[PDB]
Amino acid sequence: EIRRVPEFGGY
Amino acid sequence: AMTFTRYSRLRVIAEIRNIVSSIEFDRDDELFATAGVSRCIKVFDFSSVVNEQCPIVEMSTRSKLSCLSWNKHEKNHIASSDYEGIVTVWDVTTRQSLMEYEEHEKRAWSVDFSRTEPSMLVSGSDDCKVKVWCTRQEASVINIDMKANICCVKYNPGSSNYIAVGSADHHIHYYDLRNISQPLHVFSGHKKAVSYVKFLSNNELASASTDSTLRLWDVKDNLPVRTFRGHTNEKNFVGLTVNSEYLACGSETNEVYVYHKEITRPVTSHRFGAGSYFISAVCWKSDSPTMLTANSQGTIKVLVLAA
Repeated sequence: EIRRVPEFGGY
Repeated sequence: AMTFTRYSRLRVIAEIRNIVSSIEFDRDDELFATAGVSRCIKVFDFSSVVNEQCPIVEMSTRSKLSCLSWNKHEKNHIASSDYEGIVTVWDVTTRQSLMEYEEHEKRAWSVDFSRTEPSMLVSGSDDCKVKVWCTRQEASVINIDMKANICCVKYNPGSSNYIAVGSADHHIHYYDLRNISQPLHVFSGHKKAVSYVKFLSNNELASASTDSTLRLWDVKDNLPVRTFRGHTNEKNFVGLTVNSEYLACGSETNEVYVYHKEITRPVTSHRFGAGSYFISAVCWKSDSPTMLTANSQGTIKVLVLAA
């Protein structure tokens, strides 16, 4: 989990 | 230009038997360093590793490390980015932290020392900022406020005026640091966060994404070039390394993959060797067929492309 790539879905 | 016909496999030439988040060669490809969750930057002698397995330097850190970048002029200096957001420049001979840059407010995923202006380094963070630093100044020199988490920042190898920024917004933002009001170009094509960006040359940029692709881009004329497929990367930072001809990346199948830049499917792959492990870091030895690799168990292998 520590090397999970961030996901972004905002503005 | 086209050496791929020489190769069908990766041979293991050495193995050092947790996660290694980063593995990188020094300026002369003589030493390499590893770092990750264990809060310890370890420096190994490459020739010793191939001929023999104890590090020659171990530097304890305050936080897990995400990335290392060696200085391209000061042989003994190496930067790290950590999960507290701190960007540190270390001297591996004295073991001292020379600079501790603390402006990021969240984990910093990436740091990169410029090849051509070697006192300059750039970092990117979950705080959505890119920060450019100079080793002679305590405060950041440039700050770019972006809209999304920054996973990777890399200087162009020929000029410290250009950086590629891999963003969680799925795009690569290519900036001229002389005018940061708008990027020079934003490269769309990935369907998920862009986890790594690396240059093959002054004009050729590669990227990796959690859409299970690598992509090649032309930053002279701002064009998409090629998409590479075969590996599995839907979740994790699995590593990307490129040279003049080849791209290599990890996989969530615990396999290393190698692509020639002209061919969309792998030239070869290697299973690291029950468990769900992933390759976590890769680094070519410059333009040679030799590569460093590491995985989420902490195993390090030196691999070489071979007939």
